[PDB]
Amino acid sequence: VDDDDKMLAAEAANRDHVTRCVAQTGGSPDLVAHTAALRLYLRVPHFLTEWTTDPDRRAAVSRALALDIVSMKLLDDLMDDDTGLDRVELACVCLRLHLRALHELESLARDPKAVTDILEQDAVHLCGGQIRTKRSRATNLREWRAHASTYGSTFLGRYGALAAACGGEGQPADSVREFAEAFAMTITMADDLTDYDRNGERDGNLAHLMRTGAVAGQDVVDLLEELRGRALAAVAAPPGAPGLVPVVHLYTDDVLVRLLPRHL
Amino acid sequence: DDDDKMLAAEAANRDHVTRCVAQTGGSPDLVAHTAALRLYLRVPHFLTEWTTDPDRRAAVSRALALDIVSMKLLDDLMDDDTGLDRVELACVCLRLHLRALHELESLARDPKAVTDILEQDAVHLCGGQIRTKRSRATNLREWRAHASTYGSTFLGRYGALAAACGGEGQPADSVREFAEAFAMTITMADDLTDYDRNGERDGNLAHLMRTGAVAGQDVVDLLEELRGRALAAVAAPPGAPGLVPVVHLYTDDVLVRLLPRHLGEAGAGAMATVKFKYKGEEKEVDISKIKKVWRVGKMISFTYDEGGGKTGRGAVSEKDAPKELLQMLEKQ
Ligand SMILES: CCCCCCCCCCO[C@@H]1O[C@H](CO)[C@@H](O[C@H]2O[C@H](CO)[C@@H](O)[C@H](O)[C@H]2O)[C@H](O)[C@H]1O
Ligand SMILES: CCCCCCCCCCO[C@@H]1O[C@H](CO)[C@@H](O[C@H]2O[C@H](CO)[C@@H](O)[C@H](O)[C@H]2O)[C@H](O)[C@H]1O
Ligand SMILES: CCCCCCCCCCO[C@@H]1O[C@H](CO)[C@@H](O[C@H]2O[C@H](CO)[C@@H](O)[C@H](O)[C@H]2O)[C@H](O)[C@H]1O
Ligand SMILES: CCCCCCCCCCO[C@@H]1O[C@H](CO)[C@@H](O[C@H]2O[C@H](CO)[C@@H](O)[C@H](O)[C@H]2O)[C@H](O)[C@H]1O
Repeated sequence: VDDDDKMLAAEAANRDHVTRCVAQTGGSPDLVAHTAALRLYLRVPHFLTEWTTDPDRRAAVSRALALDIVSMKLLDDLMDDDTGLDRVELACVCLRLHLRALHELESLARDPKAVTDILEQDAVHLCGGQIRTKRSRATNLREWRAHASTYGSTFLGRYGALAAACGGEGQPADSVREFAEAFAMTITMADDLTDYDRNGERDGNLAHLMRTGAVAGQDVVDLLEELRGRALAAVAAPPGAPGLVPVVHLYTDDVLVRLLPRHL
Repeated sequence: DDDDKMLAAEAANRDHVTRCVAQTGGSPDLVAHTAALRLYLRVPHFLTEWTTDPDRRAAVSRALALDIVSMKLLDDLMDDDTGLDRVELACVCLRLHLRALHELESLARDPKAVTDILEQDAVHLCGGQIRTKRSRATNLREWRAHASTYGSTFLGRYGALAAACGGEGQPADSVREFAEAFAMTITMADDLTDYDRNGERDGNLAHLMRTGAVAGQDVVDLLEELRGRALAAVAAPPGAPGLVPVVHLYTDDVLVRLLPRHLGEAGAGAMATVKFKYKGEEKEVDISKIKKVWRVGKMISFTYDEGGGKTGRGAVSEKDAPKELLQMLEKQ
């Protein structure tokens, strides 16, 4: 019925698609549960596919994306080697999800070629940015936003792009992406402001900068409002994706109301 | 000159790969690490041998390299023993891979060709790598099975892609039957080549053999079976004749260089023997029991070792002489 019902049912669809795949490739119970806990990553393909009208195609695209996004997160876990999962399972499963994603994605694009074009377009900016990020810590909001604009904006924006290519009409590609890129920074900040109490982890960068006073409350607030506005702007372009308006709001207020206080 | 094309191809592939790794933030370490993947940068050359256009062959050969290197980089990441930076490893892996997909698809006979191929058996490859790295094989049957995934399977996909992007006249299944045959030969070579690095202690097949759990003659047989298989696939019309010496070169390298390091005294096992009929009796003598041997026309005359000091004697037609006794002739 309501929209929260579709999101919830999409998340489930995607989680199940992902796990069937993880298990039928040899991944273990640990790994299958690991991937099933990737809550927001399994839900975001839903948002990126809001412009897609056919529900059949929407579902298909939605999960092909969940597959690749899960894959990239597995790789990120592989490089950091801190989750306690088996590196072999991690590398092998990761690769297998990605290959299924390409395949399913290309089976849905107008032009199969569009998928690799997109993934290539800024592969250097993303992988290059992922290294530099992990290399040096940022020391102010400006460095933070730049660092974040890669493992966040660039990373999620490619999927907005793919989502627009595997969806057909009723799709304004630039805007879908503009949306993915703003929403990403928002959730990135949140993830950077949440600490979940795991081994040798400590405090999110941005969180740290906030506590050292090196980054000000109002500026983080400013930023959040900039991203909110930018997201709303993108779901308004024709033909809009009105459904994302409450979503934009939900996650943005969430950081404002819930998370920020812990640091101010 | 085909050894000249080869060398030139490997340098080209090598530069393509180090431009990428460096342009993406890979450090000197890593750039140096990818430059050292010899066979991996050279093998794309053999896969494109059926390619008639030199520009296309070039492009496919170097794009195949990006991916193959990218795959080995991921394997180095799962093992975490290179001492290289995990991040850079991961990042660079993905960048090459993406470039690889883009390049291969720009040359493909069909837009779904590349992902069709990478997908066909992603499970067989991936689930297999996990099986392999989990249980050590414990006889040849097991060794051949494991090997046939990170080896035959892994490469065959590239053989298949090579044909998908090699313009016209590519006998697909053969290009690929070659990749899989040849891959296993090379995998045996790597399991028996000892590089003496951080835990790169003793190849499973090398171990197995030292443990006598695997029979030299059985390992010679397989090489021979693999050789035949590769030669046949290179013969299918329109054939890739130039790969024939390539096949022999690698197969023989294992037979002649690597095998001995692990068998030792005798490779075959069927210890050579001579059969004759001295003094009414039927006799057989080990070629290791032989002392002296000479030729008198088309007969072979010789002496051997019997009960302690006691000397034995015999003469056989050179047509009845084991290849191993005749070698003593042209040695004596
Ligand atoms: C989507 C594109 C944008 C990228 C930005 C990141 C988006 C996700 C925001 C928060 O993500 C969470 O990160 C946690 C920490 O990294 C994970 O919990 C981790 O720590 C918890 C600690 O309680 C454990 O329970 C979990 O098993 C373990 O996965 C959790 O799975 C994941 O949902
Ligand atoms: C080769 C590219 C492969 C794709 C990589 C991106 C895929 C999407 C995963 C994003 O996951 C987030 O990645 C951040 C960085 O990886 C982590 O932040 C952690 O690390 C950041 C940079 O190292 C710091 O800014 C944060 O404070 C710290 O919490 C964060 O927890 C994690 O949930
Ligand atoms: C290809 C189809 C079938 C797949 C199986 C792969 C076939 C194996 C061929 C030989 O592999 C060699 O193994 C070495 C292992 O040591 C590599 O050096 C690696 O290790 C060296 C130390 O031993 C370092 O100096 C190098 O940087 C590092 O690349 C070397 O370059 C590589 O050619
Ligand atoms: C998800 C799949 C993606 C990666 C696909 C692999 C791409 C090419 C990798 C092949 O490289 C070889 O891999 C073997 C196995 O990884 C290694 O053997 C080592 O490990 C084997 C199994 O763990 C044993 O059979 C051998 O004895 C031992 O030398 C070998 O040295 C290494 O050069």
